[PDB]
Amino acid sequence: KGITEKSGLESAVCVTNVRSFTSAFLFSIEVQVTIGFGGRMMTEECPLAITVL
Amino acid sequence: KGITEKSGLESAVCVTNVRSFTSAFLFSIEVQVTIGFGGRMMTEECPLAITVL
Repeated sequence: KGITEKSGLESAVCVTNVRSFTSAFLFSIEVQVTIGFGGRMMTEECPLAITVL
Repeated sequence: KGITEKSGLESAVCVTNVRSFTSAFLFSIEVQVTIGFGGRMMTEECPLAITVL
């Protein structure tokens, strides 16, 4: 849905705005050091992600 | 882009919303004391920024 920008859909995703390993290794930074940049919320759905948090 | 007519998503620079030395200083305060203000985020476009982080 980003190859073609027509969708713009982020209603059904496990962990928003994580798209690559670079982003994952910047999100983990935002969660460990209590920075919390917050362009990447954790929606409530996938409980495995919540366990990992 | 402020001068021009079309925005073009600001072309997704190394670090969002840094326009001047004052903005960089504010961003540093945001990113160290763990304020994590969460308006001036950090993408992964350039890995040197991640190294600095």
